[PDB]
Amino acid sequence: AYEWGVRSTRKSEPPPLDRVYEIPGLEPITFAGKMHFVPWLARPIFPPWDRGYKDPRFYRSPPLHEHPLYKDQACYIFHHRCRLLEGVKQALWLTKTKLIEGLPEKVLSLVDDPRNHIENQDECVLNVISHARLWQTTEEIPKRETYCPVIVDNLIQLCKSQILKHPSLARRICVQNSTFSATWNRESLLLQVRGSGGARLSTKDPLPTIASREEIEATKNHVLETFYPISPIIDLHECNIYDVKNDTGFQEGYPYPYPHTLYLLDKANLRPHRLQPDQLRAKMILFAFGSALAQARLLYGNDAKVLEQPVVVQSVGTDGRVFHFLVFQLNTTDLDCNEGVKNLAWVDSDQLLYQHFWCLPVIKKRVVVEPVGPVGFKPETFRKFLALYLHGAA
Amino acid sequence: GLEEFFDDPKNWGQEKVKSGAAWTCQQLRNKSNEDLHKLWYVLLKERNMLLTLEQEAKRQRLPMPSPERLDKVVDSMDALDKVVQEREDALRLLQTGQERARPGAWRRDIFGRIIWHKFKQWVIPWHLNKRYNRKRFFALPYVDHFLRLEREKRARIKARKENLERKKAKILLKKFPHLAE
Amino acid sequence: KARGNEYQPSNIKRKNKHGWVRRLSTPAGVQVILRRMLKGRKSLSH
Amino acid sequence: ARNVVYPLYRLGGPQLRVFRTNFFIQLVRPGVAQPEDTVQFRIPMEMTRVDLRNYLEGIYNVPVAAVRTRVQHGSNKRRDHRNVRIKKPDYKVAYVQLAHGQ
Amino acid sequence: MKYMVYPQTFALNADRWYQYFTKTVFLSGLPPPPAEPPALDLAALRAVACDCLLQEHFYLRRRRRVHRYEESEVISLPFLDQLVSTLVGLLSPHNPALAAAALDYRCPVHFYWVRGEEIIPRGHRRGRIDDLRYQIDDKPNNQIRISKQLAEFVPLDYSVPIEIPTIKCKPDKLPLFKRQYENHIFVGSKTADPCCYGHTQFHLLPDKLRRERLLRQNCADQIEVVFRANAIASLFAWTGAQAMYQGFWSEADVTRPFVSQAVITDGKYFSFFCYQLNTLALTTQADQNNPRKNICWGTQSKPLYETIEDNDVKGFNDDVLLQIVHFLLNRPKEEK
Amino acid sequence: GADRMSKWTSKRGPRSFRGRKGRGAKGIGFLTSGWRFVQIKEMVPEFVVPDLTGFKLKPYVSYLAPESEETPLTAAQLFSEAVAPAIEKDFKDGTFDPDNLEKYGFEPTQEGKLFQLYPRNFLR
Amino acid sequence: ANFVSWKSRTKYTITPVKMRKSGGRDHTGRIRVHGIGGGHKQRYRMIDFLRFRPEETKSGPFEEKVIQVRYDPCRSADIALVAGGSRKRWIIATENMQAGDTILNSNHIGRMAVAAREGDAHPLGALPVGTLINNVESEPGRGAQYIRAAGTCGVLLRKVNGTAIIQLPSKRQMQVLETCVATVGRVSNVDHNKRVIGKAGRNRWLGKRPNSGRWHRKGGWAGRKIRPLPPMKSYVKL
RNA sequence: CUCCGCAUAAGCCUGCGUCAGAUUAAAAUGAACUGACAAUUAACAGCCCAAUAUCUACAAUCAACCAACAAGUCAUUAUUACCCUCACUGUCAACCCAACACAGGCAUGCUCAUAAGGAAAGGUUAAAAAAAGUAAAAGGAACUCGGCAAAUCUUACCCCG
RNA sequence: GCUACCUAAGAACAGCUAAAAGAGCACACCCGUCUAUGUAGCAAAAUAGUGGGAAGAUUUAUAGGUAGAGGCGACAAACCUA
RNA sequence: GCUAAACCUAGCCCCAAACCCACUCCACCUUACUACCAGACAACCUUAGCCAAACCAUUUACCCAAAUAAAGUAUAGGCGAUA
Ligand SMILES: [K+]
Ligand SMILES: [K+]
Ligand SMILES: [K+]
Ligand SMILES: [K+]
Ligand SMILES: [Mg+2]
Ligand SMILES: [Mg+2]
Ligand SMILES: [Mg+2]
Ligand SMILES: [Mg+2]
Ligand SMILES: [Mg+2]
Ligand SMILES: [Mg+2]
Ligand SMILES: [Mg+2]
Ligand SMILES: [Mg+2]
Ligand SMILES: [Mg+2]
Ligand SMILES: [Mg+2]
Ligand SMILES: [Mg+2]
Ligand SMILES: [Mg+2]
Ligand SMILES: [Mg+2]
Ligand SMILES: [Mg+2]
Ligand SMILES: [Mg+2]
Ligand SMILES: [Mg+2]
Ligand SMILES: [Mg+2]
Ligand SMILES: [Mg+2]
Ligand SMILES: [Mg+2]
Ligand SMILES: [Mg+2]
Ligand SMILES: [Mg+2]
Ligand SMILES: [Mg+2]
Ligand SMILES: [Mg+2]
Ligand SMILES: [Mg+2]
Ligand SMILES: [Mg+2]
Repeated sequence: AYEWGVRSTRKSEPPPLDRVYEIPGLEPITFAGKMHFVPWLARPIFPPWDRGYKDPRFYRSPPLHEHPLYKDQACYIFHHRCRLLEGVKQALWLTKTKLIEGLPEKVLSLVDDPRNHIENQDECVLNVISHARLWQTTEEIPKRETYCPVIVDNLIQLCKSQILKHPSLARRICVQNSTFSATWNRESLLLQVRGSGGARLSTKDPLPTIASREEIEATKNHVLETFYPISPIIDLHECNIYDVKNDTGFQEGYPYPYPHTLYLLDKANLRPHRLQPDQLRAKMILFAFGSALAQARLLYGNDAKVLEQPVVVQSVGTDGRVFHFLVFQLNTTDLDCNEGVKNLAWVDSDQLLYQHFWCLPVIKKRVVVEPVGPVGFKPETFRKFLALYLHGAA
Repeated sequence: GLEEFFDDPKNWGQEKVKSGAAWTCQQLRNKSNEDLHKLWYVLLKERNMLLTLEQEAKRQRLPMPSPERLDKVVDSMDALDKVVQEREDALRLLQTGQERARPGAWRRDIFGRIIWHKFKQWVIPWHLNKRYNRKRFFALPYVDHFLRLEREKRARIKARKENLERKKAKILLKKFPHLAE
Repeated sequence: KARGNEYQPSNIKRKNKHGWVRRLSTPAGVQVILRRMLKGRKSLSH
Repeated sequence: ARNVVYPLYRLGGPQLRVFRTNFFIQLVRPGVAQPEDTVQFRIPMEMTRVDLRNYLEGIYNVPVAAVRTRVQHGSNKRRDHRNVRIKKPDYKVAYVQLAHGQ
Repeated sequence: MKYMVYPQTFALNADRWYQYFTKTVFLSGLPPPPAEPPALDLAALRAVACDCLLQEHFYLRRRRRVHRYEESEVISLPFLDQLVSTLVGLLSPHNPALAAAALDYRCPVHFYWVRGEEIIPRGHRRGRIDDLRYQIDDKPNNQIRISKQLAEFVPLDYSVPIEIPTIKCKPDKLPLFKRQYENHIFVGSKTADPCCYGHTQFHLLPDKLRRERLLRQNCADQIEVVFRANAIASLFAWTGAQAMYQGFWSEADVTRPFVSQAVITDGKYFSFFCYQLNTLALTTQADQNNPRKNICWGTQSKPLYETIEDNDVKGFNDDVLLQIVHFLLNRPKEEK
Repeated sequence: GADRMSKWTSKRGPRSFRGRKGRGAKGIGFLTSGWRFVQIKEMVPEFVVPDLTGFKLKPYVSYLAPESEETPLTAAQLFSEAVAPAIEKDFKDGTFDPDNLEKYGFEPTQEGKLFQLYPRNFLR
Repeated sequence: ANFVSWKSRTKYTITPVKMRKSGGRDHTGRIRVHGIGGGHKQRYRMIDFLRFRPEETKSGPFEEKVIQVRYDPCRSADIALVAGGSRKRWIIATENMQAGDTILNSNHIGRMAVAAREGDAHPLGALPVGTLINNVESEPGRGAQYIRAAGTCGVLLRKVNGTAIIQLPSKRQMQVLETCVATVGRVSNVDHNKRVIGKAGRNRWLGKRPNSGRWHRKGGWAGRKIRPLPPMKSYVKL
């Protein structure tokens, strides 16, 4: 059919050899002994030259197939830059989990009373928004790559101010620059998750279980949805040079091994570079699944069966204005089949912390129509953010 | 220290400073290489004190006390550098037989004139070097006419020079006619 | 309008247009340098 | 050294050493006010501040904390009786600061 | 055109130059403790400091290899960022002020002031009076802002029997270079932000100013100079910006002192400083009759740990950790 | 209006021109990513300065000296002084062969040496 | 001149590629086509005109799902993003194509004809007579070179000895094999020919420069010319 | 008075800094001319990057409602290789292109009326003609090819496009 | 390096009205309608005033491309170093 | 009486003879006079016209390997100019 790449841009064919190289028993006279080109002499043929010594700045890696860690069976890797096509529906099949709209009742009951709310909650959250978007920098209008991390770190700092009421909040830290890995199979497909970027709220005590035993045994009737013709491994990095290995990100002995909450940020100014709502919720599900699966294998070995003590990992993904909440529970490590017990996941979608923010006063016909500040601020969104932080400590 | 850049304090302000002779190339052919390597730095420090005094004399708009001192040291530094290079050149002829320490070759440039090309140090062979192969060491046939025009230019100069000398000699007998012999 | 200011100096343009490398690029530019070498020019090119 | 070829270096090669250096420096009086620790020199163009340090420490046993260099342009304005411009040689200036409070 | 003053500087004896640019007198030690009329568990804080320290060095697994020049921005920067976050959550019960406090990571601080005059030497403006302008563009690793102002260390009229250094040459010989760009007076946030008062800064010296590189350059006596040169400039620019936010300036000098703290470290060694802004009138027209001067207190650089081997921290020093707590424990005096 | 008869220097041209041109100083390293320069300790010339303590020679020589003639050193002059005596002794002893020329001082090749004679790889 | 073409990419991708304009100039640098210059910048989106292109590990008829029908600044028609298996590619959208539809791409020539749905791709010998088609190819595997423009459509006239008679939009007949793949239906943007430029400036946004002001006298080439439809063009070798 | 001014880029290349002067400006203090001496110091800026394969549908506009076409300037991963580190260059001025110490030409940022930068008068007299302005009795286009110019702030129509 | 057209990647456009604009008023900026002056001048095409346009087919810096039997041209036989 | 006036060398021209033809180190085809990195671009091809023919259109001398002579002869040529 139509081939890509015009011949004018391709490398020109090497010049045809001189006819003296076709006559046997005849040595050609070349300019190799002159150490420079001349038109009236034959072009010599030099042998392949090798440097003979190592030089990092001029290194040439060997061919792909020669790499030690080379397998014919491909491994589809999911990383932070992968943008799934079918969104959550495709993540619910890769992880073999069931979706449940709305957060668990237990988690929401933490901030249901007026006892755990923060002093001047409504007024303190409004100052984290204005600071991040108005007062943070010298520039008039801060960029999203600048205020998305700040509006999250400050919300954590505000939720960490309730150590006076709950002394069990001093057994947790917020790690940065952490990575984790996790490998598993789904219907004869080698899958791997490599988590990176974001903040990892670590703890000393593991989170309790949400669903009861009867709720875990009732997932045997649920059927995973399919999206034929689209394949479940679309928009994943199909790698043939990999190494099946599991990693939590820390060595044996770390005081805070148990992951509590993963904070993922869509801090990109251009809209095309930012994930879509459904795409960001899928990254949250897979990263939570990869961190819970990394603890299960370390604790219960590298076998495949139904876990006796399911692992629970939370996650919060934000674009700076919108927040998504997740509560993932690992119920089994036998995912190759589509039948049997399945994992659980509670999700809140499209929870706006504020509708819009005016950094400058809107003056129409010499009349201030909209003053500087947030618009459509919703306190309910922060109550859910605070409930996830208080889970396992109150 | 920084006291070696200036002359003995007592000598400051004097208009003359007695000094000895300059090292001759023959007096240095008796000393060892280790002794010549030590003397080079004794003369180097004396040369810097003289260059520092020569510049401060211009600053103060006064004449240097003994300018010959600097000329003597420079002559000694050159003589010493001649001896060492002489021993190295002779030692290279015995082990290798080469008359030049740096490689080179005779080549024609793009302009068609003969030139001695001094080689440079490279990490890759010459057939792989992008920049070396853009350089041309051959003249095309449109140069022959300019080579002749440049040869005829040199011949005219050499002819005027030879005819001028004959004239001066012929005019040098009119006033001194006793030079016929 | 007023003329005479056609020369707007630019070293990049000057070295790329009348430079030594561009003279030697073509056979006609090599003959330019040869004529200036024959005449005795103190400057052969920019 | 100046006006000499430098032996090329490759990874794992010997250290480059000069046994006889032809760099000749002249200490000069500053035209403007300078700190007490600061010293001023006139050095050749090919010389680097790294060389001036090792050159001073080794030959004159002077510890130096910092070295800064600048290139000074020499006026090509002067013209002779043939209206041909005369060039004052461009030279390099070095500012050296002593180490131990000297 | 204004001089660019870098707190983290490579210039020799810059601290003595910065004292004259800010009219500041440096004193050794810490300020006089106020003799005025909960349980602090050291064992818990020690474990934390060693946990964050061991985390970045040993427990945390790096994906790619870490080079020597990348250590400050990959190992020491996160540790300092993490040590402060956890210590403010463990000291909030002991200091409520830290609860409603603003914690900033790598936020810029700007201050623009005029000190002195010069006679233009050359040009069409030769022989005319020009003012010497300075600008500090500082970005501390961390800093804690609060709504209420801390209490002074000494009175405003307080004066020491020590003279301020004076230079005989021009600042260009430090070296110091001039440039013309936007003048900024920034505490870390805009004026609308209620948290306009400074509590404590945390700085991390870059790899270029590392201790081991200063011993190779025969600059062992400049090790402590780099520490107190950053404080004098970083704290003067911070306190001075707080006063401008309140409306004070050269003509309308401060009526009350403005104080702040700073912790200067290179990853292993730590130094502690305290700064008090007594005067802000530094121009010739206003500094002519001014009696009073700004003050800075500073300690010697001491290591927090002797060596870190595998998951064991060797020679951990608790006195350095206790000093970090005292700064964070300090709070604004409460009203009756 | 350009001066084509003036020395081309780094002070002339736009910013990209002025940074790429130098003054003749040899390099001591390379530029890495981020415009970070890496200095090579082996590329910096190390000054080999000797001990000048108890050194008799001085910058000048007294005038009370003879006017000895100049005898430029030649390869033949150096062979007879150093190499010939050892050969004559072995010739008289009766044990001399070309194979042992390396023992007398001859160098078959220059490779594997720190200071090669051609092409020389050391500074003056 | 130092002219290099922008069409250098050798691997297919759906990412918009940045291309540079020509101004009506060839590699020599001289004008070869007048009236071309300027206009809004555009990014090229590779179009796969070979509908039936099974994946590397797959063979036989496959199905794709339509994701997005969007505007293309490099052509008069609209393009659609389809995804089958693990890959994604751009194609030419038909009149009626929406996000969510499932298109079929087959090369099977059954004994009997098949019910033709718009957007589906079948060979010429698997469609009934009178069916509208677009994006036909001269020979199998050549790629669709005809009936690509907005609203354009052909029609299948008859089948003879493994050969299909196609009527082009110019009311000219073309003969090809029955194994050549074509797409059913019309092309999108049926009302493209009914657009109004409105002002001269809008043609400068499309990369069109004004005509020359020189006055030309007409010759004998001008004037209505009623000549017969040319013969049928056959790409089948007998 | 303020037509600006300060800075950057570009260009230029020591071209009003000190000492001296028989040189010089209308000007025998000044000096851009001559001779000698001195001077611009990196953090700003310039000078960058190991290989192979692979990834990159969803504008911007306070980006949130909303509405568009002319359809847009910013992103990776996998494996391999890789422990020495702050070199080199630009940094002056009253400045460039117009034969001139030319009423011309000259991109960007800030200042938007200045905190910066400047002087229309060599002295006198107060003729014509000429130039640039201000005021004007009564009349108000009678001027003139034409309401040109000035003043003032106005109606309607035609030809061509 | 002027100019004509083009390529690559950049920059600028207050305020008012309408908020739709190859829309209007009107700075910067671009152009050069009429008048006077100037005519070896400040200037080998300028000065003052008055004027046209000023979110677009706009203006503009940088580098590159098209060369004389030619190029370029919204054809004025324009422009391609007075 | 000023301004000026006056000079004899510098060297140059035409022949003859003889063939002619570099250098301290360092730098120089990239923006020449720039210490140091993966290249493969390569040279050849009738001169035309002014002019003369009183226009112009075929045509119109141009060292080509020994001075002289044969000889401006044979011969060519809008059988013209001229060669
Ligand atoms: K200049
Ligand atoms: K003018
Ligand atoms: K003023
Ligand atoms: K004629
Ligand atoms: Mg410098
Ligand atoms: Mg289109
Ligand atoms: Mg198009
Ligand atoms: Mg038309
Ligand atoms: Mg027409
Ligand atoms: Mg820099
Ligand atoms: Mg300057
Ligand atoms: Mg005047
Ligand atoms: Mg007068
Ligand atoms: Mg009059
Ligand atoms: Mg009147
Ligand atoms: Mg009338
Ligand atoms: Mg009337
Ligand atoms: Mg009349
Ligand atoms: Mg009028
Ligand atoms: Mg019209
Ligand atoms: Mg221009
Ligand atoms: Mg373009
Ligand atoms: Mg506007
Ligand atoms: Mg308009
Ligand atoms: Mg208008
Ligand atoms: Mg035009
Ligand atoms: Mg016409
Ligand atoms: Mg005409
Ligand atoms: Mg004729």
